[PDB]
Amino acid sequence: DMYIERAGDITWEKDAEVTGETTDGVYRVMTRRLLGSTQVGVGVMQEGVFHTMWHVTKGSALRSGEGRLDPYWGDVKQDLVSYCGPWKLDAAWDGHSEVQLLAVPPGERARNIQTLPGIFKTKDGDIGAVALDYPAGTSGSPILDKCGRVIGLYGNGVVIKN
Repeated sequence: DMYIERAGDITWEKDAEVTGETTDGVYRVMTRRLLGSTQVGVGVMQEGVFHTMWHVTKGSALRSGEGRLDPYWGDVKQDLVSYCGPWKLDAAWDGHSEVQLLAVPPGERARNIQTLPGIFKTKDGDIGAVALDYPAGTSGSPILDKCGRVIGLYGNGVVIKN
């Protein structure tokens, strides 16, 4: 049994540290156990679509409150998966501005932390990388631009579109 729990709003924080319910927000991705529950990752609900990374769910369905969310699109190479709707997160990183990682670590409250991604060279091209370390289960945490928009997901890199 995998389920999601809302953890807060997607907002850029001005006083941040510097270095089937489908309500918009950031959600913990949880799997129930006989003894307890475990946070397997994080995801973003936006425009009635839930967005998380493939390694977190592997296309498994998600129960949101009473209702159920079914997978719609997925790609293992990209490590992404969307539920009941196609991918809605289209914003991109300018390639030079500081971003905010909205980290939602297991067992801890959500927090924002500003940082400047490094640009990592790849055969596909330049990419942004948030050089921060958070526990297992923080994957899927949203990366925000100054306007509160999701430009990427923690652990996956950030696309540049200047």
